Amino acid sequence: GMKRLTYISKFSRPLSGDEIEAIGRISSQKNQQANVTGVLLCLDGIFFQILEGEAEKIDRIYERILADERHTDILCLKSEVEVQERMFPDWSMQTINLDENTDFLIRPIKVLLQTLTESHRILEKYTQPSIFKIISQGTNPLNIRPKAVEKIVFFSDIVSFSTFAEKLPVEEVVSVVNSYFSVCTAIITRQGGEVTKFIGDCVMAYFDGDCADQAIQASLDILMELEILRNSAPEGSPLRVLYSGIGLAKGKVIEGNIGSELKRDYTILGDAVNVAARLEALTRQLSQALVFSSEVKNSATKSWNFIWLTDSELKGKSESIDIYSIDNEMTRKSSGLEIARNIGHYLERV
Amino acid sequence: GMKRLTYISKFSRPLSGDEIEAIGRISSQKNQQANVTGVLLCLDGIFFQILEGEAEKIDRIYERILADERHTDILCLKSEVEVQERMFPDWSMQTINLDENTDFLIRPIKVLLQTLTESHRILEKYTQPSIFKIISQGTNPLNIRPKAVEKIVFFSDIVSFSTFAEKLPVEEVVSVVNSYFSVCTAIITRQGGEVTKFIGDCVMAYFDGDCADQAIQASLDILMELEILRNSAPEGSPLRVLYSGIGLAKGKVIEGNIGSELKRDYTILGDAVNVAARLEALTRQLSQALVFSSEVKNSATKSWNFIWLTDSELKGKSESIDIYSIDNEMTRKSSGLEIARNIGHYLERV
Ligand SMILES: [Ca+2]
Ligand SMILES: [Ca+2]
Ligand SMILES: [Ca+2]
Ligand SMILES: [Ca+2]
Repeated sequence: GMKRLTYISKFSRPLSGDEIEAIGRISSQKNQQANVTGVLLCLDGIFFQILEGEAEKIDRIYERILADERHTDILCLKSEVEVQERMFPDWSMQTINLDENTDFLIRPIKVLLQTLTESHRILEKYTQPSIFKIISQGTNPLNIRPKAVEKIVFFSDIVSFSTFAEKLPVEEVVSVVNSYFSVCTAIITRQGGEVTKFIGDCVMAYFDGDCADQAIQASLDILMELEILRNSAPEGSPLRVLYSGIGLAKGKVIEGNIGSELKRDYTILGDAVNVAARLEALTRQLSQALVFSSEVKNSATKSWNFIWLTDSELKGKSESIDIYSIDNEMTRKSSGLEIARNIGHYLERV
Repeated sequence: GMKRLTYISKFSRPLSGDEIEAIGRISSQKNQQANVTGVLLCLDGIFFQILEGEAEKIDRIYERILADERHTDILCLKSEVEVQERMFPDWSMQTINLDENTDFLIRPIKVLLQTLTESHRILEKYTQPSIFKIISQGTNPLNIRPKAVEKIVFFSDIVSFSTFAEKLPVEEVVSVVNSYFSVCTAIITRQGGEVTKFIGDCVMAYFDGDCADQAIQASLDILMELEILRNSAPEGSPLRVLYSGIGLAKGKVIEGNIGSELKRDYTILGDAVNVAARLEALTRQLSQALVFSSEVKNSATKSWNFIWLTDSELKGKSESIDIYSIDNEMTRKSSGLEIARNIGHYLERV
């Protein structure tokens, strides 16, 4: 089957018109040998490209394009499969430098192209990268049919977050929560999970149902990085009292086109509110930064140093489930209200 | 100051080239009298327009444009204020029909324009309309500086939602939650609130801190509409046992550029998880579909038929706060586990 990809990217360093022209001419030479066609346009440090050809050949080229150091922030806008005919059959690669174009009608089109692209980049920061993953795979996220899938669900939150808001100027609270969300998001993504939303100071994330080992490793890595962050912050920095609790459970999530037609999403976990609230109660109650359910513990395959802590209920059922953690130096902590009082005393004096 | 707006819209019915041409020529005549300039382009049932001129005159015209029946789904991509010079000084309105354009270089630009617009429309369904409101006001949402603002916070959820997932095929669960999210979102928006996110089956929304009357009215209207929905559904429909609980509180939210640089948002309510969980516990415990805190009750100005129900704690503080509802026929209900067992019995038999 024929495939056609459309993407936009950004110059990761200044490029001259001659340098853009050579990319186009060399792209033409290579695509001709691959029986691939398309068009490359540049405008004010933005690349736009459409590539079409045999799916296997398209992916090889796009893999190479992704790796090219000369541009960054590569976003696939559209991925067509089973394409019946080419849009650009005589263009192995046609290059159109819009900066140099001065045609009468193209001038307002350039302004609109630029504006649509900048707008699109704004929106990209405010949507989940999993919708773009669906898009890069050749499927409209609005067309996903409903599916029940078991996931590992990750909930973390900030210990005594209300103390920050009460004791610090608002710009500094934002700075702390951003440092927290950044640490969590980078590690979860590194470990193959995906952040689905922030609920206040709570980070909610999914791992595949068979990836409990990765969810546990992500949790430990987050705790390790927050300890390093606390230790290494400037004197008097609020980050010195940034602590997290983390809870893991398994949940039956539903994938689909979900929402209000006004607002949509790709996933729903029923009673996420209550699982998060119950996990937060356990991390506070147990003086344990990481807690997870029996289902998570027994889905893991690696030889984690598991420790049984208590029974709780997470789902609002009457089923009493075993709560576990990892026993290592990091999780071997003493208290509770002492943590709360410590944070407030410290933040009062900075 | 000069203002420049850029927007895209959709034909709400087929329009010929002659009809598009007349719009352009009449727009030119009117804009010349207003000392307004810009460009109008059409492509495959999409309008693009840039308008520039004196801010007061621009808004008058754009108000009229918004009301024009001949297009729909009008989205302002960019709003510039204090503009130093015009982009289109000699174009009172220049009209560019791209469907009819066959120029060699414009052909791939049209495909890219179309693809960027369709992509942008996808992303629009998966972002909050409050980011577009920020954009239409002339401010980059990534540039908002941190602010603490008191809001009325709305949390609703679906009674016994886990029973739906357990008893119905997944496509039918999605259908029910979508019907629920649609009812909530339309009424909250009608009442001047905004939905900020779905947390599982929980709808989270904000009203301005002085709009408690609107939040209460929205809650009552939702309950009224769900009763009508239950009564009027087809025989054996799952919607017959769709019930909601609703909780209102006041919260100190923080507006700003918040998130992970990967993922961003414009607002954070610390401990939203716990306020939602505690409000849900109260609607279950009180057999009352609507509960709200003393702060909400005393922020209201209208003469609601308030009834005191109980004390609870919502914030995780030690402060015991009065919980109120509205005493009318709709909220005068009997039970608890009876509601849970009813839903399951009904859904088992359809
Ligand atoms: Ca918290
Ligand atoms: Ca047990
Ligand atoms: Ca619920
Ligand atoms: Ca009391």
